[PDB]
Amino acid sequence: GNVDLVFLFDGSMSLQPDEFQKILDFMKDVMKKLSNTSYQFAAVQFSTSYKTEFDFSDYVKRKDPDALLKHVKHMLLLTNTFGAINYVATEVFREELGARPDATKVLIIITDGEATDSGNIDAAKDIIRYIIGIGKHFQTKESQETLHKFASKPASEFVKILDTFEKLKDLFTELQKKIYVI
Amino acid sequence: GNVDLVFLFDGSMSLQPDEFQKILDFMKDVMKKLSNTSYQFAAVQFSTSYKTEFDFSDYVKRKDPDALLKHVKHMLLLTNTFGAINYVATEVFREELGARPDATKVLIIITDGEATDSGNIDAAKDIIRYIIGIGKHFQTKESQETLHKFASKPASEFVKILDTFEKLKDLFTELQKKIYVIE
Ligand SMILES: [Cl-]
Ligand SMILES: [Cl-]
Ligand SMILES: [Mn+2]
Ligand SMILES: [Mn+2]
Repeated sequence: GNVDLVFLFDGSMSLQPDEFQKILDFMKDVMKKLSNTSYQFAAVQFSTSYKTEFDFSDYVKRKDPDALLKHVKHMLLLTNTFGAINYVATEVFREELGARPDATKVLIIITDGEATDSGNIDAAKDIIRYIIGIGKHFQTKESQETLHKFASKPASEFVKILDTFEKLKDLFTELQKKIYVI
Repeated sequence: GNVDLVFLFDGSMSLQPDEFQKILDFMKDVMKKLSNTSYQFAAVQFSTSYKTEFDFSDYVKRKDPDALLKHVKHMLLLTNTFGAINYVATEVFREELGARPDATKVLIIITDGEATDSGNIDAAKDIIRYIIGIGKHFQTKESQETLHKFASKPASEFVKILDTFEKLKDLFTELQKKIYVIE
């Protein structure tokens, strides 16, 4: 059926220009591969606060990813992941913003550090959540574990730990192996 | 005889990751085709500032283009072309870094926008300079003309204007047609 997918991407101070761009490129990669399908997208940048870079309606209006993400400006602040996920659940997955009531909601969270806030993401639990943790800040098993609470279960399936930003291309190569005409 | 060639590549903010990658791929194709010859290479990324990604010595120690360029990080800043060329002439073409004294010096400058700086490139005049301007920013003849000052003469020979980054593939195809075993 229809799938409404939101890319919630980290725009923290830790990110170097090329790493940030690499996060954005993975997003573009997935979009252009899934162009003209039942998939519809929205992208939200999060750091201390949040910004819907383009919503579902924007996407359908002009499906071009490079264009849709042209005005993105790296926030360079903190990593308030709990608030960010809640913002997506209540402020992005909305009909007035182009979300289809029927669609399966999917969230792809991309981050390079532990959340700088706390609370709960109860309001977003019906959304299928994937989280990609990248870089040195996720060197230890402990840091990696902290991400499980944001993603769907099992974590072995929904949580992806990447050692480098370059590995995003690797991740894209693998996700494509899972594309099928059904 | 021996040829010391430096690729001076644009790492400005305008470039999309795949566009930057195409510039890198062109460089790798040229290097691979010219492996085990009298050519030795060095690569320098320029934007607001410069970074010798690998020097002649690095190339001699390890010829693998992929390995040599694997640590390149897109700068995503300005386009100080005058400063970059001067940097190549005075900080890259040096025996200290593997350059061969009486080798023919060649520079292949690749860019997608007009220079954000000014001055002169007198320090680099004895280097055979080629320049490839790519994309939307070189739509007008006026913009293409601003690149003449950086390249050797005639411009008809040293200045290449490409409308797309995909066109770098055709350029590689063209240059290969000029490859000969010189007697
Ligand atoms: Cl951070
Ligand atoms: Cl630029
Ligand atoms: Mn961070
Ligand atoms: Mn540029």
